[PDB]
Amino acid sequence: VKKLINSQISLLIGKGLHEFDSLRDPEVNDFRTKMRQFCEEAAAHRQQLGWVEWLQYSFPLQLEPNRALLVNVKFEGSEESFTFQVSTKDMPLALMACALRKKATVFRQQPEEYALQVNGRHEYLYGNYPLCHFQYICSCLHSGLTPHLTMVHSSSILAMRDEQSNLWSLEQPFSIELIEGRKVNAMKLVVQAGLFHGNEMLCKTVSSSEVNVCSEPVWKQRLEFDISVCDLPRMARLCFALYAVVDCPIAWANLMLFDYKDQLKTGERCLYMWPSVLLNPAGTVRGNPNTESAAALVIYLPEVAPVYFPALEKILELLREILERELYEHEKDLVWKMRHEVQEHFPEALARLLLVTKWNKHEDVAQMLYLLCSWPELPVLSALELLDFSFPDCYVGSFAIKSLRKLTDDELFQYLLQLVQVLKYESYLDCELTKFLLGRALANRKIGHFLFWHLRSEMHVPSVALRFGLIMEAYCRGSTHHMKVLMKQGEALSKLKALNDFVKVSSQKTTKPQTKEMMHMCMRQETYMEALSHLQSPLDPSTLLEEVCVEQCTFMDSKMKPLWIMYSSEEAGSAGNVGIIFKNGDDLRQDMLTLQMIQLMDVLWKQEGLDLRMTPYGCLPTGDRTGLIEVVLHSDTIANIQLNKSNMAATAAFNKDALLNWLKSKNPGEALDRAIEEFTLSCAGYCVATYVLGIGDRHSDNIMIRESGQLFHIDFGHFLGNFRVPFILTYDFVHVIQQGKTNNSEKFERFRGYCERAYTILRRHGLLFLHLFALMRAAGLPELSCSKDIQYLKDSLALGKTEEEALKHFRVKFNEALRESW
Ligand SMILES: Cc1ccccc1-n1c(Cn2cnc3c(N)ncnc32)nc2cccc(C)c2c1=O
Repeated sequence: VKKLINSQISLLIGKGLHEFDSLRDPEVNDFRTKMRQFCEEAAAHRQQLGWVEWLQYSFPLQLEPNRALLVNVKFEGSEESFTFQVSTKDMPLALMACALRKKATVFRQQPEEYALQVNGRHEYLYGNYPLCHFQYICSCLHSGLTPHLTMVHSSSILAMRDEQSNLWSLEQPFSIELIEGRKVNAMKLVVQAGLFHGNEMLCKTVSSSEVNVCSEPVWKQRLEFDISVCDLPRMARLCFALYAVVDCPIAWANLMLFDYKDQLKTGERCLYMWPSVLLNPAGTVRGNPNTESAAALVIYLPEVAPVYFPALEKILELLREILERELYEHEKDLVWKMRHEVQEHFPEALARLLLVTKWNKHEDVAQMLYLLCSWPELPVLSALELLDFSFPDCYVGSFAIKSLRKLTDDELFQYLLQLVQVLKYESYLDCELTKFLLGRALANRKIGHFLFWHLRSEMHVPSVALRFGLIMEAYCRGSTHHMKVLMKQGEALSKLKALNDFVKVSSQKTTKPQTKEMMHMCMRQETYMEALSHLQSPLDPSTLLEEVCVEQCTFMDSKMKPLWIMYSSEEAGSAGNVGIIFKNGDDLRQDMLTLQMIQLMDVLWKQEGLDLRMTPYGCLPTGDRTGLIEVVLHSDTIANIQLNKSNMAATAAFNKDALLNWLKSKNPGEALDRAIEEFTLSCAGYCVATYVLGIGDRHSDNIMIRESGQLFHIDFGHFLGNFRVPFILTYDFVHVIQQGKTNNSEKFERFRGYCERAYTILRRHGLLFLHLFALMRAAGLPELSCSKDIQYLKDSLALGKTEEEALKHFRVKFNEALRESW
């Protein structure tokens, strides 16, 4: 059985576990055994949870960041139901009390013994929360749909739980010998080497002598650094670049000077080099796995004496306010001078003090660290800044994790993408962040779900495959059941890839109806019907994908030929009707980031009572240029609508009326007012989001509208002004906001108010977007490469201004945009 699990994991993670063994690496081995131990103890804890705690683990509450309403309620084992009237103020308990008295009366004759499932979804209502605090009940209001709920007993919940069972002495200057290498080029070769602590060099870089491109190179040269060996901090990182010169970069390679066991490295090392984009401090500290083809540099670390980094107990043994809200040297001197005053009176300015300490002097690092061990815990926002590559010391990293533990699950979920990216920064396999992520994943199935997929989606990238593979393995040890749920998802995705490939080939040799009918026959094979049906959605594990509806599946006969895959569920009713888009050929990372940031804006806006009626649909990279997009049904593109086709109800005298006619046709009579407002609200949201993010190239083809009037955006390709993008007001949208009229300053200025409110709210969390984007630099995204991209966000949110000035500025941008509209 242990054999079966091992092969299932291998298949799941896309890496054979045998590959871990073959490395004969003590660090990997230690990583695997400790992290197995921890994950198994988590599983143990879980299988004895109380039933409400179980639900909390498996179906975490979906909450929003008097009024009468109707709700249909039924019981698990019978199709008879009752439509109640309740208040949006009532708790689930009262609703459950109603349903039980109703059951008692029909059957002719304890609320606490139950939870309420949302029909056909893995979503549950429970706890002391008025129904409208639940996303599901609150959402049902706006659509006007009747909530459909199922009473589920504690014995039924516990059956689910049950079924899911499993030193200071050395003063001589640092030096290495560069022995030789084995590369390819056109000219002389040179090797540049530097020691770094984060972004900052600990001393000047040092270089080789020029040697001809012929070789198989041989250097035999000693490179000595302007830094004392006793001054090397724990996280010292030695960085190499190899290049050609008459500047023609070839390869790079980094290593920690200390290994994972606190020992200073000696003696000889062969460095399998990564092919180039000169010095790459942020690049991984492990060698290129393609040892067959990679360039390799052999160096010698000198046996300075075993010398371990000194322990904490030995470490522990050893005018201002103005600037404190980039700094000159004297200014730096004052911050350091007043470090105690920083701890006592400005604890949230920790990062700035860290950025002034001389990490290249051990006495000073000791002074800094001594204060850090007594330092008060910081707000979440501050902890996120401290995960930046600028702060590699694992005492700081420990400190940061420590302050990060107060993240709610919802917040953790919100920042998860970024935290995963920071793993790529890690100096060693076993690290606090990994342990933290795994623990939270093991405690929350939703967290566990997305952590899995964030890692899986990168297994094709050699610099991270080892790390991410080891983490996924450990997770699987902690949940055998969830592993099988995820295999089912990976099996569906393998089949979608094969189906997409077929469609791509077929569509070149034949017409769209011809390929569609062929697609359907492919899908109706037993192997496909089975693999594609009865799974949890990768986009949202609480959405169940029941029977694939073949007749409604199709593809876009253009570009990457993405697939449109529909599902239905009797048990979920109208809510069981959901679709996914499978796409293979495009990097989906940028789309996901963009959509998560828009979703963040919506959260922050809602936290201040502003609902801009946004459409935060799922987008999830799953593999090499592969992932899923959540279908928003009942929506069309502006371009399609603007095609202004005759023989329809939207057909107009003038093209500018097309969009309003379509809205009218979807929202008869009294419904029209509301659709126009939904349009106005979402328009303001998306106009502010795309402006703040620098998302240009917006046109009728990549904007959609729902039949409610909610506007939204698709196919994000370019952000942060990678084509300074102006604020955009489109005539046709302005035309709808103004209810069809040539002038309607009342409606248009209400619309301006929305934009201004949305914009000023985002400014107040300006720092949150900055720390998040900063962490994202670890992704490798080409439009998120350097300072210039971060700076885009500063200029968009006008952070260095008072709210008064920034608003003034935003207004000219807005006014300039109304001018551009005809
Ligand atoms: C639904 C639609 C209307 C007008 C123009 C394009 C599309 N559309 C779209 C537009 N679109 C992009 N993201 C969307 C999304 N998340 N929900 C609904 N439509 C979306 N996407 C497709 C993806 C795969 C396969 C197909 C056939 C489509 C597709 O037809």
